[PDB]
Amino acid sequence: IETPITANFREGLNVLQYFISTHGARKGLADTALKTANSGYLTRRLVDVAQDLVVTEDDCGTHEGIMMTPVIEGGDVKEPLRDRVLGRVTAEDVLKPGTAD
Amino acid sequence: ERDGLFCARIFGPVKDYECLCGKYKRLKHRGVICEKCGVEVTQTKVRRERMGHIELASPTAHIWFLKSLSRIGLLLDMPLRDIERVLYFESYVVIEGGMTNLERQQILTEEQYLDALEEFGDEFDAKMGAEAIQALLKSMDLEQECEQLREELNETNSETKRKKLTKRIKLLEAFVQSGNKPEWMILTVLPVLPPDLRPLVPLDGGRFATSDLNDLYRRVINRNNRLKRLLDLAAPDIIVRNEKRMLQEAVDALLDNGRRGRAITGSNKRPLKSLADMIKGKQGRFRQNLLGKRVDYSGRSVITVGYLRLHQCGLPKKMALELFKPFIYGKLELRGLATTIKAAKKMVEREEAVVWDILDEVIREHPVLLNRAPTLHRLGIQAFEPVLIEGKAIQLHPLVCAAYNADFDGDQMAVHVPLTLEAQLEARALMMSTNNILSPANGEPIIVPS
Amino acid sequence: YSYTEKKRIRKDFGKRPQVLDVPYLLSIQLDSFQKFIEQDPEGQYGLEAAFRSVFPIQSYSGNSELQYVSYRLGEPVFDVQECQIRGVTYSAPLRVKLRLVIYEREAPEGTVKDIKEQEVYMGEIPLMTDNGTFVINGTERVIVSQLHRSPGVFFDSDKGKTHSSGKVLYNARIIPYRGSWLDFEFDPKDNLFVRIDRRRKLPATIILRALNYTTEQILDLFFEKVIFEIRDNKLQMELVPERLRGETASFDIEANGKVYVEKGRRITARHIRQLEKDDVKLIEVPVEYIAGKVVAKDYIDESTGELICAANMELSLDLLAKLSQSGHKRIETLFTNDLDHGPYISETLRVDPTNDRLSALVEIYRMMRPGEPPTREAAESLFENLFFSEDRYDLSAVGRMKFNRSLLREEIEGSGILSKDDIIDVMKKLIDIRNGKGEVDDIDHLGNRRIRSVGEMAENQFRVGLVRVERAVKERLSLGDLDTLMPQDMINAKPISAAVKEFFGSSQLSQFMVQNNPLSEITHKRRISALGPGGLTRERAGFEVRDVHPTHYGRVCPIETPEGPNIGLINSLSVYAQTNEYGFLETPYRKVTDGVVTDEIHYLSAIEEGNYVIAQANSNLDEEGHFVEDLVTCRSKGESSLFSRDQVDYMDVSTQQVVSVGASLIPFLEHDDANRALMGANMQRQAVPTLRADKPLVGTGMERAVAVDSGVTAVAKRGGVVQYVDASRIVIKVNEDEMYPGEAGIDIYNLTKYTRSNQNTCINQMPCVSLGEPVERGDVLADGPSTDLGELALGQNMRVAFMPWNGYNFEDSILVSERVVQEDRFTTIHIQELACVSRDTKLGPEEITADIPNVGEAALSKLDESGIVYIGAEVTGGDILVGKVTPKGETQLTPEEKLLRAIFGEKASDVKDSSLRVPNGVSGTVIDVQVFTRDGVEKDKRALEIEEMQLKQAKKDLSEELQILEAGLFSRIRAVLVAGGVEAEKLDKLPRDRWLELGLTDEEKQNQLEQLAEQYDELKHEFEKKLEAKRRKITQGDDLAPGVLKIVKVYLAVKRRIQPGDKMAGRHGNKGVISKINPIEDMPYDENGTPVDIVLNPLGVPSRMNIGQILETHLGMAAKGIGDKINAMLKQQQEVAKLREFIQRAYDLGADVRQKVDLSTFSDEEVMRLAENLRKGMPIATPVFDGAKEAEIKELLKLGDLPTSGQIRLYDGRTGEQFERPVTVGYMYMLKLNHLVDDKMHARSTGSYSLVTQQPLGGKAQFGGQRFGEMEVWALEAYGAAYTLQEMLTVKSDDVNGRTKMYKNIVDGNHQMEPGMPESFNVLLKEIRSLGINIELEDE
Amino acid sequence: IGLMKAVDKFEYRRGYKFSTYATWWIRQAITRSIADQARTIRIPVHMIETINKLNRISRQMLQEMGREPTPEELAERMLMPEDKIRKVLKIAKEPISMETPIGDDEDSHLGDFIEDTTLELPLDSATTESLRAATHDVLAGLTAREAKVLRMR
Repeated sequence: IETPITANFREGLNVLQYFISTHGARKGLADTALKTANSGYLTRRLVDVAQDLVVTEDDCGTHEGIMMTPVIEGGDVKEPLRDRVLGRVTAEDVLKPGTAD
Repeated sequence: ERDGLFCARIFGPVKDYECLCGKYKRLKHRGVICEKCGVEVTQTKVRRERMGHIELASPTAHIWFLKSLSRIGLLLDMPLRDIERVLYFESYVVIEGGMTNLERQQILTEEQYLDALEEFGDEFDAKMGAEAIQALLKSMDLEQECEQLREELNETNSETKRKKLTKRIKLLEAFVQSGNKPEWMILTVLPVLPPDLRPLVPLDGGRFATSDLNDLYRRVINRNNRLKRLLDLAAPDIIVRNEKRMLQEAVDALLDNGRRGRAITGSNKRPLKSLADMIKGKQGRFRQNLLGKRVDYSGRSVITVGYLRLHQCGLPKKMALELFKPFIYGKLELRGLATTIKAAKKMVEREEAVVWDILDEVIREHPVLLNRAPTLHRLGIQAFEPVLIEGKAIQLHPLVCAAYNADFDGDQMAVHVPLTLEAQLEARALMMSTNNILSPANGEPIIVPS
Repeated sequence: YSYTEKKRIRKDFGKRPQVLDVPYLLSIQLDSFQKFIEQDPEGQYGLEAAFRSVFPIQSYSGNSELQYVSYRLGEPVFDVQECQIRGVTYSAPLRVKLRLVIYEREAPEGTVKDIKEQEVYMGEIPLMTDNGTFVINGTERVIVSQLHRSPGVFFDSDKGKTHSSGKVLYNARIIPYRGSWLDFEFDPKDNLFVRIDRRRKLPATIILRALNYTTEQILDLFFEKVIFEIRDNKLQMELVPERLRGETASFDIEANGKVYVEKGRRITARHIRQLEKDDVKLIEVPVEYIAGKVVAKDYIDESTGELICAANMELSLDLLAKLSQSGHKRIETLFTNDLDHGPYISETLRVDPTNDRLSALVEIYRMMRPGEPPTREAAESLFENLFFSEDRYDLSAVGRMKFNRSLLREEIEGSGILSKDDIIDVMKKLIDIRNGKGEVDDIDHLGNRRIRSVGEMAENQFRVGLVRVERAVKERLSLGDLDTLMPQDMINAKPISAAVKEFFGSSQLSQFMVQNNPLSEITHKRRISALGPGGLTRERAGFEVRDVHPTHYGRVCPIETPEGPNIGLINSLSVYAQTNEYGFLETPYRKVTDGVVTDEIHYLSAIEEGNYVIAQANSNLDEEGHFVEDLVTCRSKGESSLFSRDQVDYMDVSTQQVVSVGASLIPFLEHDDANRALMGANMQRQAVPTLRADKPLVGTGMERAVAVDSGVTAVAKRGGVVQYVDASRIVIKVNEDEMYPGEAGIDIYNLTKYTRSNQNTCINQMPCVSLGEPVERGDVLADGPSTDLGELALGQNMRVAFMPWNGYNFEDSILVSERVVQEDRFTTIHIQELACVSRDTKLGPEEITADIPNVGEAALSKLDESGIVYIGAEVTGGDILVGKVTPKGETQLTPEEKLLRAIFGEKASDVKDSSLRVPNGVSGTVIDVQVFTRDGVEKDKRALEIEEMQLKQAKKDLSEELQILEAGLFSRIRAVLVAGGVEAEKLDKLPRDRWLELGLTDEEKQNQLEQLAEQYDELKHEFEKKLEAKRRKITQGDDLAPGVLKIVKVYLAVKRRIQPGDKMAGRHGNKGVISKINPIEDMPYDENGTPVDIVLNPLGVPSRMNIGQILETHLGMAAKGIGDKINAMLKQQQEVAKLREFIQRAYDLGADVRQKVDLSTFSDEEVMRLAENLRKGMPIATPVFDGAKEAEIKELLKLGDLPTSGQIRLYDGRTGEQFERPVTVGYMYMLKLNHLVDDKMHARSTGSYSLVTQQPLGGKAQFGGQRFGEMEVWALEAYGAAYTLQEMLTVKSDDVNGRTKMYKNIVDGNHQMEPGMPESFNVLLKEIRSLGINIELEDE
Repeated sequence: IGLMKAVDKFEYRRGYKFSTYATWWIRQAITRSIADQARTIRIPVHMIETINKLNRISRQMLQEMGREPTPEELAERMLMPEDKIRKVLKIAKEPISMETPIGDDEDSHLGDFIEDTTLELPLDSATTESLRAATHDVLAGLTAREAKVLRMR
């Protein structure tokens, strides 16, 4: 609506202003009263395909794995390599910009 | 009654170590069968184990391998609709064509079948009913299909039918090692649930109530015996078809009420819950009785804020004696204050000053689990060393409310005491609140002041 | 002002005047049920409409029939009191009389053969309660009003349903009041298909062929005529100028002498203007122009009579020549358009596989009843019954009027049967929407929804019962006797009553009425539901039915709804909302006439609201002149804008008409967010009345109305003077201006003492009047459970601070004082009841006795020798209120107990203890013992004493009633002997008996004495007649369930203080729980010494967007400051006149407040009694949206000798230092919610176990354990603690042989795990095996 | 089934029509089925007929009186002792279900509120075990000859 609620709570609201504002209140709470069921169903589905995912060995000794990179695509840097590799094990002998290091 | 739905001969005694009349009782005779009635004497637990059977006159088709997708149509390579037409005693099937005019597994109408009768008669084999399907399963051979379909499949690699031939090949192969003759598809004898699991229990007000499974069993038996009576009476085939349809519909509803036809209801016009419904859906046993269970030695109360340390929880002193009641009984005899357990319970009921003296050592060094519904992530349950509070509510450490997503606005918490030595050990070693500082999702701390 | 208003005047801050008083809030129930009750011989409503809609009903042969003549509702067999006491539904018998018209078929018109007439009883309907609820099985219940889609025609559209096309498929909808439905849907292929009762789709042509419609007349109505002519050489056609709109000229059009539009060129509007100018109509047309059109007529050649071309055929070039050679220059064609006139009907005929009526009806029969072979007459009968049988179809007058007005018809009346033209018009209107000429309506708009009240539901159920009666009457007439079959012998009343009670109590909309507060009752009665039979379900609930339609303004409060899964489904109507005769919500309005706002009230429904422009209540009146702004903020057509003074036509009545009654009770609502107000409105219904009713300081002005309209208080019917008041009885002498010339005109008011509610709460009335004082009409006499002087007092008010306190108010937690517990502000009373069923068991009848084995005599010291606890005895959980011994069976003695019996000799007799004990954790007082015995079985001594006391009370009350009645009646009986001569020397000296034989005179006084003797005999036989029935009622046996002997009912009055954990709620959605009870000396205090007693967390103020509570707190401090000055000067008594000046200076602070109250109109006592009620703080009123601005609070604080800021400096209760910042301290109305802490605390070590699953039961009342769902199982397995998870499923719930060992070894101090197979898996294996599905466990 | 029985029972020489003689047999079969069958707990036909007569008597009673049937007032029409009607009314217990939605939603059926009233509390077993140990030790406290015969008896 192009007519905004010019008043605030300290000054009080208008009857029409309150009737306009109640739509945002109902819509905000309706999804919470409804979309949590979707979240529960999604979590239930997720735990099913996550049944037998237990660690069995320490190091299977597999070969090279996945690439890693920052998220500079689109806009600025959001998740740098400083945060996306904390808790990872390398695949190949990664060397510094100084070669053979 | 004898040879009824709760016949003690078939299923067992109604009371522990007691026969129907009283010829043998009091463990004087261990496991004899009373000749006057025919009831074996044993515990009543046998009534949960023993099962009976229903002997049908006309073989009937199972509904799971018929309506669900087909498992009886794919095996026979027959249209589903034609299977229903044959089932309802409407369309004949050629089991064997002695002449070249007919062909195996042919749909036939009654008028078109009269021509076959006036032409050939005994030379061909074509009849009506589910037993015709049973005979078709008996006559067919799957090894010939294995050696035939696979060879011709390689000839024409049509992708639209490639998966169909692949499915047939997989089905016949699976039948190869299963040792499972498909002749068991058509049910001739039907097992009955143990009576203790379809219970008819008297109520306090002289009333009764029983599971709807009992009604379905009565319904199938009522028409099964009628079908038996329609054979010696030489019933016209038009009415025998109707009786066989009645039996097929009844057994179908017994297996699944609202699957093949209209959902058969009771006197409350609500559909009767078949035993397939007992295991299906959220109301099924797999979810409501196997994964989610009611638990013992547990309680619930409102939550309130605590000064407490991070490993401490505020227990109401009144719930602790109820939860740890067996622990109080066990440590009370060790203290020697009660010669017998009866005196232990009596003095617990009196709530003497002694029980609190014992309680202050039973609780300590014994963590107790806390729970907040719903448990979203792992930190929804945490161990806490109890602290007895002379109050009514549970006091919680403020710093763990954010992890619990709990606000002191009337939220309720679920308390759970671990019993075995390992559980009391697992809670302290791994489930303790002091251990959980970082979230499993990310190494960010979770004990942040809010 | 009324007399009670003189006791307490609530200062208001309403600025704009209030024109229309709020109506009787429970009108929607009483008014609806009035039509159900009363009889209207000319008006069709209630039972009369239901009976006349079915009767007369005739026999199949037609030789006999039933006539409905008249009906009558019998007197209720029991009053509302004994109905609750006995647990029996409060109802009245239904008495109706009928007539029998009997024909004999030998005569042609022999109507006079036999007439049978009598009053037949059938069904009993529950009768109406004075407060608007019902009594079902002795339980207090109400039926909520349902909101459903009104019957009529509706049109819808699809947005994105057809992904392939992206088109919008419009569809019609016929919703009758009862019967089959009708749907008309389009297709992506622009085809019209018919779906009856959600079945498959059928072409729209097939339904027309059922109505005797040939193709020619089918297409005549749906299209136009395009005549084609041949002038013996060339083709000619009649051209309409406004048909070739924006199209392309296939051929070069021309005129008489001019060419207008070239080939392959767009036809401009300028050429249309030219065509109108020259008015040339006959234009030569080529053959190719016609090739592509559809013929509208079958054509033959009369020489041989054989068909040349059939109808609905697209002609070709030779076909035109075929008619030119056959002699046919009269050729007509369809009018087809791509923009304005789509050929949807003609295209539908291409898909229709039927050719005439017979095939169409056969297809329809196959459609409704597949498999059954169709016959000639069955299809016709079925189709007629679908939409043309009065018994199996109806639209109702509301459905008919909506149906007509949706088609822009002028008719309001009509028929409940669809006709051909109705369906034709529906098709035409749908087609117009599809083409573009027209639009679609909306569903959730309130003009398409109807409010259905309880009377209509009951009438519909009664109609169902009558239909049930039909299936019995239609068989007795064709089979039963003709001359001796008297009508009572063939009418069965059982099904009608069974169906009626089935809807009353066993339905979805008839539930227990929430009886916590008068507000709770009044808001439950004024509730609207979208569920029930014919309604929606929460699983089938989308968003349009949950969101606030703009039409809800003034009708339904947007924030008076629950917050669960039915957030948008349960609604409550506004304060001023009313209901139309059709069942639509309309709100009052004041009309603006030429800029002058007259005060006459008009009512507009939802549909009429959008037509006019309506201004809100914000326009300042210039004393019946104009407004103050040339541009006035108004709302029109569902949207708001600014308009001139001369545009507005109607005005809102008041600023309170948007919110409901519950929401209107929250002061400073405009300063609170809708999120918090939404929950606060519901929660204020959760309050529990306390011991003392504390008037709320910051009110809203609606309390004095809701308290009276609640119906729980003792209101005075007629004005009078208090004459005799007791603790339970109030007697008021009515003045002589209201006496009727027949009676002594003295009323009684028997109050109800502590009584159990439907939530086990207190229901008590305490009088507020004193002896010998006047009372007005409609004034209150005794306050309700939670009322104060006729004002709603939901909770208490007290000092409130806003600051953290050592983390004891960390997350919405609430800290209180020991003072509030000591003063018992929030102490409440809860009344429970218990029942001791005594049945006759086959092993022996049960009995109630004090001889119970294995129990100490000390525990039995609270019972009489009949084994029933005395009245007033204090009892604690575990004690035995009543004894009950059941006959023990024969026990199989184990080898050990036989040894004990051999040694010590105690043999267990044929007795087993099943006595009733107090539930644990309950410590109350037994205040009533109700014992009910069956007829035939001897009653115990306690029954014999209870009945004696009941008889003596039922005699004493009646005697007191008569003597008080005769206390004013003697003013006639004794006085008629004094007229015409005073004989005080001999009249009053002799007794009243010796007043009839006075000095003898002429015949006049003998004629007076014969009337006197008649009056004395009337007195003689007017009293004992009712006493005999009561005497044979208390001693009478009771109707109980089969198998029982006697039932004993006891009542425990539990008194509950506040414990840490109780829910404390304010009126601004700011809830919490009590954390710590704080000693008085530890709480913060000010330099005046007064310590604040409740400290609230201030962090919950800004983030929760609830700032109205801060204003409420400041206004509360202002009011309490006024009170602290008032009592200060009262204790000193400077002068009554000085008090009369100070309070007068107090009541004039608002700029333009409505009330101008003058204290010079009062007396010294009239101001003393006023100031006495204001001694504790003066109450202040605040309208919902006309609240006082901050300037008023500042002025009041200046008047209160308090800081203008509103916050004060405090000292700590521990170290006694000033805090670095001033703390906002004031008064806020606190409430106690129903969620008591002890009702939630539960613990089960080892108790009840399930039957089929052997797991622990569920529910605290069942002493069951908590449920450990798979959600926490996932958390356990995520931790990795497998032993805990294993014990959760094996030794806790489902191991018969495992949990016993788990108990025994821990009793022996051994925490050894011995698990086993869960019992919930053997059941699964057995069930799967019962499915004929083999399943084993592959062992090693 | 009843119709088949009337086929041979019917004779054309009886000078009657078929439906008259067939209706009796068909109605008899239907009544026999609805009595012997059509109920979880079978009631013999005699008491079923008594229930039918009692229902008709109550209907004809409320035809004129309109109140409930007093068992004392029921004696006039039944011509039998008043214990019989009470005994008959005890038989009106029709089983409901284990799956009646006793609550409000499809989350609380009646099967969650029926106690297994055939099990003994673990406290009972614990006391029995302690009692057994006491008996064993006190038997050990006696001489063998009396302990042996005491266990024998």
